[PDB]
Amino acid sequence: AAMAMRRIQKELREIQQDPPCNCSAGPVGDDIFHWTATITGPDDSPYQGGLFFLDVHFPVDYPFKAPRVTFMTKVYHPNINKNGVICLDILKDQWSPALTLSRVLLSISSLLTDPNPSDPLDPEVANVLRANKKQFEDTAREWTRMYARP
Ligand SMILES: [Co+2]
Repeated sequence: AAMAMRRIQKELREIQQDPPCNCSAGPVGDDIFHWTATITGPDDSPYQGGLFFLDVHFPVDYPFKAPRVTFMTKVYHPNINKNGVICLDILKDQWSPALTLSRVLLSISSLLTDPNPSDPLDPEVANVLRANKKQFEDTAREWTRMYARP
């Protein structure tokens, strides 16, 4: 428990003292291994202006394994599925203890600006993006409006 708790407490101080811009995060209740976070949709993207809620579960041996991070907000993107599961290399085999939740939230914001349909988690969303990028962006914008209001 111990090294993990001290690391998560340190990250929580850093969210209070020097958070990533346009993000917030903290424990749900009295369990520091369980957080809710938010990111604002990146400017100049179909997600701009949206407020996206994320569920964060830190493992017992954090930071030696990645937190599990999923969306609670519905979002239209080839690398996020209908259950909010995110396909992001650093949340899986490319996890490093030098990464923090703050860095993960920045990486997820970057992922929203770079929808890649070549290796998707949601192949149907990727099919729209590959076939008609404008159509994908329009739908992503509509979903931001419908489902990601603050
Ligand atoms: Co949760």
